[PDB]
Amino acid sequence: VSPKTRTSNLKNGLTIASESNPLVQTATVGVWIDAGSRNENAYNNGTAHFFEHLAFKGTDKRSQHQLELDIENMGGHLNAYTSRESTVYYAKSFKDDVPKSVEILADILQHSKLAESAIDREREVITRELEEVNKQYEEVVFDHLHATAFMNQPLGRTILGPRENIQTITNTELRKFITENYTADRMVLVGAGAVDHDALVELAEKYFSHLPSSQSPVPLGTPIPNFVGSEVRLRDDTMPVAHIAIAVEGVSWTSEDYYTALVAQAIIGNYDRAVGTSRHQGSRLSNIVSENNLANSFQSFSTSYSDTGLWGIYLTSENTTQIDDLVHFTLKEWNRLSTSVSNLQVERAKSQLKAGLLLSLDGTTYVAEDIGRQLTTLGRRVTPAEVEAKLEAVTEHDVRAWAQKTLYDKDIALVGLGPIEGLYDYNRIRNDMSMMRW
Amino acid sequence: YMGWWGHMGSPPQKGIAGYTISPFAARPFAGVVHAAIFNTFRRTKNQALFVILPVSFFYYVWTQASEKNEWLYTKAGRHELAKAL
Repeated sequence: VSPKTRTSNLKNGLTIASESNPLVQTATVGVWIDAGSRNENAYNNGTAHFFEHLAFKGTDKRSQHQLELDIENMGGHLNAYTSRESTVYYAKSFKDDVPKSVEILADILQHSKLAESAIDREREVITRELEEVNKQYEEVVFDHLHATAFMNQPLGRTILGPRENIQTITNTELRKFITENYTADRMVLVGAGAVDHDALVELAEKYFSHLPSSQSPVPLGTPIPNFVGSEVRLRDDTMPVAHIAIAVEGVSWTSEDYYTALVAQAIIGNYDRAVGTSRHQGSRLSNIVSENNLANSFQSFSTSYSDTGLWGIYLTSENTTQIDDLVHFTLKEWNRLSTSVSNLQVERAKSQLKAGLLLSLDGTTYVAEDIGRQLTTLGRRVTPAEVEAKLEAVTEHDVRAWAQKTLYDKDIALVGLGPIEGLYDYNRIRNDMSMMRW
Repeated sequence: YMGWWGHMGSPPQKGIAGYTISPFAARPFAGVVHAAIFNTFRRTKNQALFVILPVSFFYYVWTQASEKNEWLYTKAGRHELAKAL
């Protein structure tokens, strides 16, 4: 039984949330923000990611060099990432270096210079990032997947933004973005590891008290996406491995079917030929794929956003003449979530998930990430007892009913990259979303 | 000269991104009225000579031949028929 997550607020509406672990000597403090690329329009798309670069380029007090030195002297590191719906800035340090790290984070968020000289310098760095993501195939596949599934909608945009915007982002629009979005009612100060809650609340009162509040404070994790069944093919015969993602519209964080979608995802599960145990996994798709050498790997996913999600699978394969079999067998396993699953698969997946949801949190950064994610998506940290009860509530009838309305005979978004000549056209893929025998 | 899926015999393809949408997401008859009128007119206009010239020529040849044949087997065509045989 893990220690209780303590939660306090300031007057501006900044949440402070902490989970102490007296067995570790490091601490992760940081700021989770309920804001990301999805808050940009088409003209300033790329701003949030641009800011993340400039946040480390110097503040009104410390210059770029002083900032570098200050963190080096702390002993730990700082890290940041911007996603579609969430931005994070955190600092891992020693137990007693926590007040320094809170002070540095408060500085780079509130008091960053955003000097025209630095904007102009990063404008080239970010331009080079556009031509080097090209190598991270999983990311290429998932960014095309969002672009097509949410065609011409904010969730469909990339985080980097178009080349055109990178050349035209000004310090004005950067400042406007962080003034509109980085407000106290959208922010959570999180501490995990060797942190005292009462100490962290004091540090928040010292550094984050002059944060603007938004005019209309909605609750944390408050959002209309119209999924497009569609396909992107990026054939490249010179690549040896095909990367394929298939997804349907999934569930939001606060859906009533959130746990049902996780259980369904665990029934298919993951596979990787490089792991020794993977040939012995219980999943039917795992057995088909391993016995027939259809794939190097597959990874089921159920990605959630505030108002939508994507549920699907990501496959990698060198077997270029049997891509058709791989896709066929995968979608016939999805069909069985509608037609065939019983208490056998459901109770096995529940067993595996009851542990999996706890196992994931195995270090201070994972704990901080869990507190921050849950506070910015649900407005509260959900206790493991509540999670165990929501999983236990999932029956085989729930899984069948969910799959029948979410998967069965539904449109998919499909992305293929690499030697995908053997991937059939959209209709033949989408025809495997149902079974004529049922 | 033809392989099969996965090794069809194409030269290596690279650099083309292809996009499409589901049959359920699309209007199958989008732009049908424009197509039926303007597209068919364009396609027909561009091929009309290749049909009209041979058809009109061979119809004229037939018409002349059939009218002469008919005339030769009337009373008026007696003499010309006698010579023709």
